[PDB]
Parts: sequence; structure tokens; C-alpha cells
Amino acid sequence: TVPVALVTGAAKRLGRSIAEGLHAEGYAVCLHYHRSAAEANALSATLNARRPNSAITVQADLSNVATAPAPVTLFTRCAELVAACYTHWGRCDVLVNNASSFYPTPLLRREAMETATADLFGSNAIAPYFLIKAFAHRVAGTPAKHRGTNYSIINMVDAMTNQPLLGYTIYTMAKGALEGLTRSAALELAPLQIRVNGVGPGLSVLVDDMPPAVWEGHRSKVPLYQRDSSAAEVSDVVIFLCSSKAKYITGTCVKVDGGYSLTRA
Amino acid sequence: TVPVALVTGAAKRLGRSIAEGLHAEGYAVCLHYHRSAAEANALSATLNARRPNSAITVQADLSNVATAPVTLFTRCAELVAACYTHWGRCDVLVNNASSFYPTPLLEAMETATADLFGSNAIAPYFLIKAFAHRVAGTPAKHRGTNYSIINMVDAMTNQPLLGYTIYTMAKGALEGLTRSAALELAPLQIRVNGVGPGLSVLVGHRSKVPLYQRDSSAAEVSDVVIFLCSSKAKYITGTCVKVDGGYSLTRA
Amino acid sequence: VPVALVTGAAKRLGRSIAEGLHAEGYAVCLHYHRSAAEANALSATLNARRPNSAITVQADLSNVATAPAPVTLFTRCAELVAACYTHWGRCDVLVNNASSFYPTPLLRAMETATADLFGSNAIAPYFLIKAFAHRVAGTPAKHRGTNYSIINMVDAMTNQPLLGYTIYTMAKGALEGLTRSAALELAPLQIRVNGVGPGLSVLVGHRSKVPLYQRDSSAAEVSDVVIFLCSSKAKYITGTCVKVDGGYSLTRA
Amino acid sequence: TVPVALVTGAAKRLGRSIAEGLHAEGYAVCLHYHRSAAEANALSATLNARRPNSAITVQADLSNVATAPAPVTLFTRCAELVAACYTHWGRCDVLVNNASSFYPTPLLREAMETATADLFGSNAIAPYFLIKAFAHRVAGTPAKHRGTNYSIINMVDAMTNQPLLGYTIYTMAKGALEGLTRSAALELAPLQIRVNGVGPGLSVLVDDMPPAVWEGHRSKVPLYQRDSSAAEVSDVVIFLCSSKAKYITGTCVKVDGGYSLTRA
Ligand SMILES: NC(=O)C1=CN([C@@H]2O[C@H](COP(=O)(O)OP(=O)(O)OC[C@H]3O[C@@H](n4cnc5c(N)ncnc54)[C@H](OP(=O)(O)O)[C@@H]3O)[C@@H](O)[C@H]2O)C=CC1
Ligand SMILES: NC(=O)C1=CN([C@@H]2O[C@H](COP(=O)(O)OP(=O)(O)OC[C@H]3O[C@@H](n4cnc5c(N)ncnc54)[C@H](OP(=O)(O)O)[C@@H]3O)[C@@H](O)[C@H]2O)C=CC1
Ligand SMILES: NC(=O)C1=CN([C@@H]2O[C@H](COP(=O)(O)OP(=O)(O)OC[C@H]3O[C@@H](n4cnc5c(N)ncnc54)[C@H](OP(=O)(O)O)[C@@H]3O)[C@@H](O)[C@H]2O)C=CC1
Ligand SMILES: NC(=O)C1=CN([C@@H]2O[C@H](COP(=O)(O)OP(=O)(O)OC[C@H]3O[C@@H](n4cnc5c(N)ncnc54)[C@H](OP(=O)(O)O)[C@@H]3O)[C@@H](O)[C@H]2O)C=CC1
Ligand SMILES: Nc1nc(=O)c2nc(CNc3ccc(C(=O)N[C@@H](CCC(=O)O)C(=O)O)cc3)cnc2[nH]1
Ligand SMILES: Nc1nc(=O)c2nc(CNc3ccc(C(=O)N[C@@H](CCC(=O)O)C(=O)O)cc3)cnc2[nH]1
Ligand SMILES: Nc1nc(=O)c2nc(CNc3ccc(C(=O)N[C@@H](CCC(=O)O)C(=O)O)cc3)cnc2[nH]1
Ligand SMILES: Nc1nc(=O)c2nc(CNc3ccc(C(=O)N[C@@H](CCC(=O)O)C(=O)O)cc3)cnc2[nH]1
Repeated sequence: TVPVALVTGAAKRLGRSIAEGLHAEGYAVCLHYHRSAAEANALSATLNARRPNSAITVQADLSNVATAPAPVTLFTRCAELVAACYTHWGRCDVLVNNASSFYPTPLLRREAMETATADLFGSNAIAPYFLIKAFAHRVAGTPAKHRGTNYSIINMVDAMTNQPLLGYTIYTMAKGALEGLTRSAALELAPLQIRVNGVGPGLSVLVDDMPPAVWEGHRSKVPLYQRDSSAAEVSDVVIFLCSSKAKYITGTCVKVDGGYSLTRA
Repeated sequence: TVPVALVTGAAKRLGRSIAEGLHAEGYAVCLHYHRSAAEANALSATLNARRPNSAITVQADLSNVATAPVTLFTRCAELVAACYTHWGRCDVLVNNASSFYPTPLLEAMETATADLFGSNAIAPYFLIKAFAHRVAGTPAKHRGTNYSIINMVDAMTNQPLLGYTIYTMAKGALEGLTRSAALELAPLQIRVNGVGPGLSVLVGHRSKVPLYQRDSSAAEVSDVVIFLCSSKAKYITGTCVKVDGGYSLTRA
Repeated sequence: VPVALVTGAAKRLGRSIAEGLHAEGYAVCLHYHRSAAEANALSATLNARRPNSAITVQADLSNVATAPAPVTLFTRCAELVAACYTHWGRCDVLVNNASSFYPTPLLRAMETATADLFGSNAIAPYFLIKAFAHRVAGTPAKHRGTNYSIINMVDAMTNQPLLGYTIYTMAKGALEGLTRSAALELAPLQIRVNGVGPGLSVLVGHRSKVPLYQRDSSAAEVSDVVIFLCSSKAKYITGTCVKVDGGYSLTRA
Repeated sequence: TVPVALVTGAAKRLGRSIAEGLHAEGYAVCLHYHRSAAEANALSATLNARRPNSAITVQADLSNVATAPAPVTLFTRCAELVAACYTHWGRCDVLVNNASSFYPTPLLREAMETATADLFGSNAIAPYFLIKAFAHRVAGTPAKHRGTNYSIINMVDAMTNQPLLGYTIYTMAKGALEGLTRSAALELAPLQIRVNGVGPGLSVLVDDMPPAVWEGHRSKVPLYQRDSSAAEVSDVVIFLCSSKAKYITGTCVKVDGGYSLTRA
């Protein structure tokens, strides 16, 4: 009783929605955040008000860089994130790799390039690798009698992977590595009954820092409804794949994109 | 309003689990069968004992062959028409009925072509077209709010079962139907998706399944079909969901 | 001198495939349905360059019976492959290129379209591959050729359906399934089976959307790829589809 | 006057066959290497004996680490590889991202961080900085003086959907390399730079194991029941670089004898 979910980047948008949907199914939730301390503490208050000691927050930079209090490597920051679930609640049944940087890295016209690469690949790919390693190590270190009955890892990927967004090469590479992680971890962790799946949004909760015609033009291209998704239209799929009814699904990436990946220029 | 689901090959195995699953969600279900009349009728009796007027059975050969002439198109149209005649609506279509047997490359090949392609591909196309036409012909204020078509595909499509070429071709066509009808029917808010089992309710290779080293139960597949029809899945369309316990991840 | 059977060979990509294969030394069997004049003019051209290097054979590849007991699509397909063995004693390459292509809208006569689009694009390739494979298996091992290749012309844009073309889109997906299934099952006979998928090629606006060059392709930009896949240098390639689309499948709306 | 190709990891096996195959078509080849200096210099001597001034060798660690000086970054090392082509021959027309470390990183059980940097560097990040450096030098060339057939080939993996057990970082990096292939092909199409992939299945399998075990692996390939020769892969790379392939971009060609069609 009281399964525990770890959701990275849980403070806002899709990750907040995922944490809420998991909390609504009875999970205690560990809300990871990087820079959004206010929103993460506000969400924690809301969920703890519904159920005392059902949400906590942990801060971590998931870029592939070392930090300071010897320097602290990304891998041990990820190990410590999983550790916060077992320390507080004695378990971790669900891990959602949701946190993600996303900005252009154009090929056509150096501290920027160096920090872009660690940031985008760490957050979207390498920290997921380390977190899965930490999550799976902990299941392995748990006596079988004490293991949970429904371990589930979700990687937030991208429905539009075969149709790249112009000028976003590092991001697209990182989401491709994340799909590779989904398949590889699914295979390798199957004997522990840890399922690993991907959920791929198309356009979801689209930021509108552009002229109104440009924003409406973007959304209008989604065949189903001619709009971007809501946060829940994505997070409800995450919550299903973690549910026990999804127990035979692993290594699978589910598009939640309104048909947008079906389109062509 | 009680929504209606048409499930083909509903009498046994996955199709029965899909009919039972939608019925537990509150659907009235049209149970299509070909030869399993006794089984279909017994399933209908069970579901109607639970909720009166919640199940009917209809029979039809979904092979691509003229019947006694009645064409496959006409038989598929009448199947959708059965739902509208009995309940005035059809909200969900599950294209589950499917013949499966070898057509090795190295009149019985023409019977196999019409049977394997009809059930797995050509009948689903007519059924989808009939479902779409009835929705379009319905005044927009009287339309339902959660239209959903599920095609039962094959998670192992990229890894062909040796000797099953026509079956594999037909399931590849059904994936093409999924994508094309999802695109074209999006303006009517009809979602079109696939669910692809791996090894399920085998009647060996099951020890090779990475997750649990067994074929799936019926519910482990039908529970997914039910979710994709749920309104929580209403932004998913044009997508095929593998339910294979990772079997498609394997190699020889 | 090896032999290629090319369906729908009279014009456009099929004619360029036949020309490309012929230029590598192949004798070519030029299949046609309605374009008898174009097929026979092409045959005249290739035979003038190399005597007895081309023939032509007519067949409706729709999944329908034709009159002389009615003749089924299966039989007409068997007779296309037999035409190569009768005339030249071999058939080393089969290019499944013939294809009907027109709308079959789901929204806003259909038995004919089903038989025609699914026949040419999927069921006839299935029957032709079976006939082609039977003839190789029936050939004594010492007398088989050393480079059997089957090429199915598919569609680069298959994951991105063209609005209103459901039957065509379904048929090309069946054809990709046939490519994978036939490649696995015919591998012991060393018969390779691959696909080539154009995007927009030799169109009769949308051109500007192609990332590479902002144009549809020429016929040779496709047929050269077919020709390489049939070459001995490509002998380890089977069961795979090669996109030749200028990057169009990378685009989104 | 003579087109120039930069082949990473050119000293042995597939990279050497790719170098030989492009050289046979008339390319001058820059042969990159990391540890195999003897093998690289032997190959360059062979190519130069066949055709004077048709090969050079360059060393670089393509791991995502800083190297010995102010430290030298991976990007800098990557730009200097491409610049070596322009310094010596004035041009760089083809890039083959072939260099690749390959060993397990099991999920269950400094050498952790160096393996990530090495597997992710060789297979994904160094490809990226090499593609950018290559693209930058083309963009900087006046259109009057640009080459007419720019081609980038990424060596991917036909078995990407069917992961090798215990090889998670490798599998991830190749998945990233496929993303690079698609993204670079779209962004560099305006400069007529094509970007494609070639994915071997089992090629030139090392036989440092029991014979029965090596024959057992090989026998799983449906076509010929063997791993491929080096030329059976490199000939495809050379075709994709040819002008006959000039409408192909953004595409990954499996050269796997049907292995990806198999299941357990
Ligand atoms: N929304 C969409 O349209 C699409 C989304 N996706 C994927 O879905 C997931 C969520 O989408 P969305 O909710 O829009 O994602 P956001 O862009 O809102 O970012 C989510 C969180 O990622 C965290 N984050 C970013 N960089 C780092 C870092 N270097 N270290 C640690 N945390 C970091 C931030 O946490 P903080 O605020 O605490 O700094 C941010 O709140 C992502 O994986 C995204 O890639 C994929 C395709 C489309
Ligand atoms: N079970 C598995 O492991 C897998 C299943 N699938 C797919 O999932 C779906 C169901 O799986 P399963 O339950 O095993 O399927 P079955 O093989 O049990 O067949 C299901 C039903 O199809 C109907 N059917 C067959 N041919 C025709 C026809 N010509 N006309 C009309 N109805 C016909 C039969 O109805 P009747 O009995 O009334 O004649 C049969 O009961 C199918 O689409 C199948 O391809 C895909 C991959 C794996
Ligand atoms: N061109 C493009 O942009 C694209 C092409 N493709 C594929 O490339 C291949 C060739 O393309 P293209 O050259 O444009 O094809 P065409 O549309 O020109 O059709 C080629 C030939 O197919 C034959 N054909 C049509 N219906 C039948 C039938 N029922 N029975 C027998 N033969 C028939 C016709 O032969 P006749 O004239 O003798 O009647 C026609 O000349 C096709 O398979 C096509 O699907 C795929 C994607 C894009
Ligand atoms: N062979 C196969 O069966 C398959 C191969 N592939 C891909 O094809 C390509 C070639 O295959 P193969 O020839 O087997 O590859 P190899 O394993 O023989 O490695 C080729 C070269 O990579 C170079 N390399 C490795 N790590 C680094 C590094 N950190 N920095 C710089 N150079 C490095 C080495 O150069 P040096 O020796 O000079 O140090 C090595 O000779 C690779 O990309 C591989 O992933 C994909 C699937 C199957
Ligand atoms: N981490 C993450 N966060 C996101 O918000 C996100 N969004 C998408 C959805 N795709 C897009 C595409 C374009 C723009 C956008 O705002 N474009 C601006 C500037 C950048 C551009 O050139 O596209 C525009 O004006 O077009 C946003 C989201 C995909 N992955 C993500 N990943
Ligand atoms: N329509 C359909 N029915 C199924 O039962 C089915 N099963 C699978 C799962 N794959 C397989 C693969 C091999 C065998 C098999 O070995 N069959 C036995 C007899 C059972 C049979 O063929 O139905 C055999 O003797 O070959 C069964 C299922 C995939 N698609 C299906 N499709
Ligand atoms: N068998 C086959 N033949 C083809 O020509 C073909 N072409 C494509 C390329 N895609 C397309 C998409 C749209 C139109 C189209 O709508 N044609 C216009 C042309 C009218 C004009 O000349 O302006 C039309 O409406 O007829 C053609 C090709 C794909 N598969 C094919 N398959
Ligand atoms: N860079 C690279 N080099 C390769 O040789 C290579 N080979 C493959 C072909 N796949 C495989 C699969 C398994 C084994 C294997 O069994 N190796 C042993 C150790 C032997 C060794 O790699 O030196 C193993 O323990 O996995 C080798 C190659 C795929 N990618 C590659 N990538």
C-alpha cells in the first residue's frame, strides 16, 4: 500500500499533470524540480493538503555536468533522487523521465555550444539512463518478498521524432537516445518485471510567445481538433501505462499527438 | 445515453474479452460472428442477463467473396446498420475478426487470398467507411461525443512469421488503413487506432517473451482496447499500441 | 545475359527502370496493360541497341478474372514469369512497379477500385513473387543464376497518408509487408527482396515542399537506386525499403 | 580538382573498406584514427602508392572529453579534423561518421563517466560537431566554388529496434545518431548536403570466442547464414555518396541480410 512515484520536472505543465494523475490514483509522489521552486512547493502543498505526507520536493540539475556541495557528478545526483524516495517512504514503484530542456542548436550560423550539449543530452537522455540504473539497482537490492507488484518507468519522448523540428538537432538526438533507452531498459529489466515505456506528445500546451496568427497557424495543423493537447490529455495516458491493466506493455512508445505525425508539408 | 460498440469476431478469445470489457464500461455491444453462433449467442445471453437490451449477435462472412449475390461491402454495411436499427447509434468499432493460417511461398490460394485479406483488411475498410458514413449523415447536434475505431493489428509486423505472407500483408494493409482513416476522419472527431498483440492466448516461443516468459491473457490485450476507447484517450489517433511484453524487441 | 521482368514498364519510372537494367546488360520483359504503343516503342529502342534484348507482354493485374474458363489473376501472373523462361530461359530480376493510383475517399464502382488498386499494388506482386520463386526452386542448383533480386516499388510517404487515398495507402502497406515476408522466406534460395519508395517523382506548388532541391525527382533519380539494389554489390541487402524522396518524409504540416 | 572524403575510424574493418571504396572512385581520403596509428599509416601508404597524394592520416579522440592543451574540447578537435581536409586539399566533400566504441554498459550488477563520454562521444556527439564543422565550411565557401556532390554518411545499426542485451549506452548513442541523420538532412538540404545512414547487422564478426559460438551467431542471419564482408557494407556507403544517389537524403539503409526480420 502507498506506492511511490518519482516525477522529474514535475513542477509545471505536463509533469505537474503527471504527478497529479498519479497522486489521484493513490501514489505518494516525489516532485523533482530544477529552477521552479515556487511552483513545486505550491503543488506539494496542494497534494499534501489532500493527503498528508503524500508529496515531497527534491531539487537537482539534470544537465550532464558536475556540481558543488569534491564535485558531485550527474550520476550521483540521479542516485540521490531515487534515494530520496526510499529514505522518505521506503520504496519507488514508478519513475517518470519527464524533465527536458528544449531550445534550438542550429547547424548553420563557444561556451554556448558546450553548455547546450551537456544540458540537452543530460536532461533528455543521460540523466534518464542514470535514473533508470538507480531505480533498477534498488529493485534488485530489495528482497523479492518485499518488492512491489507493479514497477513502471515512463520516458517522455516525442511523437514527431521522424519529422524533426528545424534547428533543434541536439534535442532531436537526445529524444532519439531516449527512445533507445526505452527499448534497451525494457529488454534488460524484464526479468525484474520492471516495465519501461515511452509516451510521445505532439503539440501540447503550446507556448504562445509569438503573433496570434502564427500560434493559431501552428495549432491548426493538428488533424484531430486542430489544437494542441491539454496537459491531462497526455498525463492520463502516462497514468494508464503505469496502471496494473497495462502490465503486458513494455518497450513501447505511445504517441499522443492528435494525428500530427501523420501530416506532411 | 448508452453508447454502442460493434466488435467483429466477438465470440471467443480476444474479441470476447473486448466485448466483455466494453460492456463493463457500460456499452451495448453488437457481437459479430462467422461460424461461432453457439458461442456468440451464449455470450449475448450472459450480457443481457446482466443488463437487459445490451447485446445482440449478427453473423457475416468477412471474406472478400460474393454471398448467396451479396457482396462483402453490402454485408459490412448491414453490420453497422444492425447497430443503428437496434440502438440508433454506433460509437465504437473494433476490427478484431481475423483468419490466420499459412500461405507458403515455397483455388485454395484464391480462397485464402479472399479470406485472409477480406477479414484482416478489406472488410475493416468497408466497415470503417460504413461507420463513417452513418456518423456524417447524423445531424451534428445528435452525434455522439466519443467516436473510436480500434483495429487489431500485429506487434510482430516487422518480424514476419515464416510462411504467413498473406496474413502479414493483410495486417500491413490494416496498419495503413489505421493511419489513413485517422487522418481523413479526424474532422468528424472519429479516432482510429490499432492494438497489436504479440503472443496472446496461445492455443515454446512463449518462453521467449521477455516480460513474464508467457503469452498474454485476453484481458491484458482487451484492457488496452477499452482504454483507447475511453474519453481519457481522446487525443490519441493514428497510433498503434504494441501489447507484446517486449517480444518485438527480440532477435534470433 | 540476365533477365528482368518489369511490370508497368511502358512509361515514367517503370520505363526508366527497364532502361536502367537494360544498360547494365539485362534482357528486359516489358509488361504493360493499356500502353501497348509505348511499350512496343520502348522494346523497339532497346532491341535496336542490343538485338533480342526486350519483349513485351500484356496483362491486367487487377484482382479480377479475364476471358480467354475465366482466367484468374494468379494465372496471368504465372504467365508473365513463364514468358521470360520461354523466351530467354531465365528470370533473375522482378520489379513490381505497375500500380494504379486514384482516390477512394471515406467521406463525401468501389468494388472495381478495390480489385484494381489492391490487385496491381499488392495481390499481383504476391502472385508474381510466388511464381518467380517457384521457378528458381524448380531450377537445378547448378543451373540457378547468382544474383536473384526482387524490387517492390513502395511509397516513401506511407506513414503520412495522402488524404482520400485509403485503398492505395493500404495496398502499399501490404506491399511493404510482402517485401519483409518474402525476404525472410526466400533467403534460403538467395533471392533478395527489397523496396524502393519514391516521394514525389515525375509529377504531371507541392514541389516547393521537398526539402532537397524543392522539386519532384526525375525518373532516373529513382531507377538508379533500383538498379544498384539489383547489382551484386548490394548482395547483403534484403528485407528493406529504401526511401528516395528528397527528405519529403521528414516534413510536417 | 579531386573530391575529398573524411572517414572517421578508417584504420580497420568497415572504415578501411569505406576508405578503400571511396578512394577507388577517385576520392582523396583523410583517414582519421584514435589508437590504430600503425594500421592507419599502412593504409595511407597503400593508397598513396596507388595514387600520389591521395591520403593523409589524422589522430583524434572523439570521446566527449577535454584533451591535453588550456584544454582542447571535443568540438575543437572535431573542427580541426575537417580543417585538415581544407588545409591539405582545399575542400571536404564527403564525411563518413564511422568511428565507434562498442562495449557493454549493463543496467544491473571514473570508468562509468569515461564509458559514457566514450560511447556517447564516438557514436553521437562527435558526429554532431563534425557535421556542423563540415556544414560551416560549405556555407563559408562562395557558391561559385562549392562542390557539386556533398554527402554525409552516418554508420548506424540495423538492429536498433531490437537492442543488444547489456549495451544500453551504445544503443542510445546510435538512436541519437539516427536523430542526427534526420535533423541534419532537413537543415542542410538548402546547401544540397545529403545526410544518410547505413546500418549493418552483423559484419566482420570478431571470432575471439569458441568456434561453435561464433558459427552460432553467424547462422542466425537469414541471408547466407553469415555475417557480412566489409565490402558488402562499404559498397552501399559508396553508392549513397555517388551522384546517382543525389535524391536520397534523411534515409537509413539497412545492410543486414534480413537479421532485423528475425525474432527470438
Ligand atoms: N509539450 C510538448 O508539446 C511536448 C513535450 N514533449 C516532452 O514531454 C515532456 C514535458 O513536456 P513540457 O511539460 O512541455 O516540458 P517543459 O518544457 O515544460 O520542461 C519541463 C521541465 O523540465 C525541467 N528541466 C529542463 N531542463 C532541466 C535541467 N537541465 N535539469 C533539470 N530539470 C530540467 C524544468 O524544470 P524547472 O522548471 O524546475 O527548471 C521544466 O519545468 C518533456 O520531456 C518534453 O520533451 C515532447 C514533445 C512535445
Ligand atoms: N492471439 C494472438 O496471439 C494475436 C492476435 N492478433 C490479432 O488479434 C485479433 C484476435 O486475436 P484472436 O482472438 O487470436 O483471433 P482468432 O484467431 O481467435 O479469430 C478471431 C475470430 O475471427 C473470426 N473470423 C476469422 N475468419 C473470419 C471470416 N472470414 N469472416 C468473419 N469472421 C472471421 C472468427 O469468428 P468465428 O469463430 O465466429 O468464425 C474468430 O473467432 C485478430 O485480429 C488477430 O489477428 C495479432 C497478433 C497476436
Ligand atoms: N511517381 C511517384 O511520385 C511515386 C510513385 N510510387 C510508385 O512508383 C511506381 C511507379 O510510379 P509511376 O511510374 O508514377 O506509376 P504510374 O502511375 O505511371 O503507373 C505505372 C503503370 O502501372 C500500370 N498499371 C496501372 N493499373 C494497372 C493494372 N490494373 N494492371 C496492370 N498494370 C497496371 C500502367 O501500365 P499501362 O500504362 O500499361 O496501363 C501504368 O503505366 C508505382 O509503383 C508507384 O506506386 C510511389 C510513390 C511516389
Ligand atoms: N561491425 C558490425 O557488425 C556493425 C557495425 N556497425 C557500425 O558500423 C561502423 C563500423 O563498424 P566496425 O568497423 O565494426 O567498428 P569498429 O568497432 O571496428 O570501430 C571502428 C573504429 O572506431 C574508432 N573509435 C572507437 N572509439 C573511438 C573514439 N572514442 N575516438 C575516436 N575513434 C574511435 C577506432 O579507431 P582506432 O582503432 O583508430 O582507435 C576503431 O577502429 C560503426 O559505427 C559501428 O557502430 C553497426 C552495426 C553492426
Ligand atoms: N521540453 C520540451 N518542452 C516543450 O515545450 C516542447 N514542445 C514541443 C512542441 N513543439 C514545438 C515546436 C515549436 C515551438 C515554438 O515555440 N516555436 C517558435 C520558435 C522556435 C521555432 O523556430 O520553432 C516559433 O516561432 O516557431 C514550440 C514547441 C516539443 N518538445 C518539447 N520539449
Ligand atoms: N487471427 C489470429 N489468430 C491467432 O491466434 C494469432 N496468433 C498470433 C501469435 N503468433 C503465433 C505464432 C505461431 C503459432 C503457432 O505455432 N500455431 C500452431 C497452431 C495454432 C495456430 O496456427 O493457430 C501451429 O501448429 O503452427 C500461433 C500463434 C498472431 N496473430 C494471430 N492472428
Ligand atoms: N502509381 C502511382 N502513380 C503516381 O503517379 C504516384 N504519384 C505519387 C506522388 N503523389 C502525388 C500526390 C498528389 C498528386 C495529384 O494530386 N495530382 C494532381 C495533378 C493535377 C495537375 O496536373 O495539376 C491531380 O489532382 O491530378 C499526384 C501525385 C505517389 N504515388 C503514386 N503512385
Ligand atoms: N563499433 C561497433 N563495432 C562492432 O564490431 C559492432 N558489431 C556489431 C554486431 N553485433 C554484435 C553483437 C554481439 C557481439 C558480441 O557477442 N561480442 C561479445 C564480446 C566480443 C567483442 O565485442 O569483442 C560480447 O560480450 O558482447 C559482437 C557484435 C554491432 N555494432 C558494432 N559497433
